[PDB]
Amino acid sequence: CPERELQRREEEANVVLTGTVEEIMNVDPVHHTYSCKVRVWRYLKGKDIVTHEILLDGGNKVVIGGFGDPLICDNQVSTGDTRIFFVNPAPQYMWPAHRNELMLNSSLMRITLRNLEEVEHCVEEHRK
Repeated sequence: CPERELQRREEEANVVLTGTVEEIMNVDPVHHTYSCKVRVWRYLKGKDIVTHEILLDGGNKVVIGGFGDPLICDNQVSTGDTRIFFVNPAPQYMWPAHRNELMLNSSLMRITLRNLEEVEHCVEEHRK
């Protein structure tokens, strides 16, 4: 499965965060996708966006849908998994199915210093 260059992935994602998958949510029969409740650790990008467009659960939990999407290479998660999430707020025309949800935009990434550093780097450059 081919994935896009990290630079384009950072581009097509207004929000990049890190967190833990606490629970698997319901399935989306229409798109053959599922959602999960995630406990956010830190935002690598788009924190302001999530603050003004998402109603948070317990102030540190978000729901991310889009898991299982065939077009995304690394797209599976289990309870307890920790990853870097490249996401976008759920668009209007996807309500109320995915209202108040972040949708996976690209492949999940493992938590390692290399990854954290590389992503911050691209978030840093592009931000100029």
